[PDB]
Amino acid sequence: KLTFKTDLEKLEREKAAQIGVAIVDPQGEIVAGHRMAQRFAMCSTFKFPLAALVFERIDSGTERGDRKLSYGPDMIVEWSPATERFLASGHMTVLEAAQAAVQLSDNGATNLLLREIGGPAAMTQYFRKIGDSVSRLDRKEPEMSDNTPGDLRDTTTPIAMARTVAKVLYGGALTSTSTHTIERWLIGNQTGDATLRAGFPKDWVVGEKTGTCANGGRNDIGFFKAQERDYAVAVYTTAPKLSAVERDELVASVGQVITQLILST
Repeated sequence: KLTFKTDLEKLEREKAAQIGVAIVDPQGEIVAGHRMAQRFAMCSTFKFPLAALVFERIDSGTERGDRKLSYGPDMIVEWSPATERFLASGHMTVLEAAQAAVQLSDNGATNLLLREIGGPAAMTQYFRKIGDSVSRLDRKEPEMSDNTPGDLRDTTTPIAMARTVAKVLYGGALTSTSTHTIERWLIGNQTGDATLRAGFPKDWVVGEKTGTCANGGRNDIGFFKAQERDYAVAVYTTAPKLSAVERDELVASVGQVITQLILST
């Protein structure tokens, strides 16, 4: 954990990167952190809290999972693989869109959900509702992923986001059924094979949501269960000089550093 700190600092120095990490227990108590209260662009990681918001609405009855959301080609933006496939049919359901947002990082599907829930202002309100006074969504995709240096729009901190993850997965933010559904979606995420979970032991149960932003942002948030011990984790990195593959490797390396800490107990 001094090794944790110094191993992360070594990665930072050698990769010309900044690494923000928070690990918390199911009740949000701090296990470890590095630059844990530095703001970083959320990028696509917000799609996980967005899905949680959607499930809260399903749980309350203010939304219905199989409700059909109609759209045209205007909703197709960069990286909308599922939305493009469903375009001719003319709709995606609330649940289809949410699953695509989480597991494919589909931007069109994300924006479709934003259209339905009240836009960035409503996403921010949900963060506040679940005790997160830090995370903020200001824009839709892909512009929210601009990550202009210094911009506080569309940011979170590792500790705020890790606590948000814990509240959603362990802190009773959702019904047991909705919690299980979102957990399984995270485990089945299609975009994270080379990032955090690549650095964790293969018997840990891991689910996560990645992000990639301009100006070198590469992020991964979620949970892991090391045997019987449950943790929430948020990793945000900025590495402008690395290639895309090297950024993946950086996050996997952070996964290893996390593992080394966790295994020591």
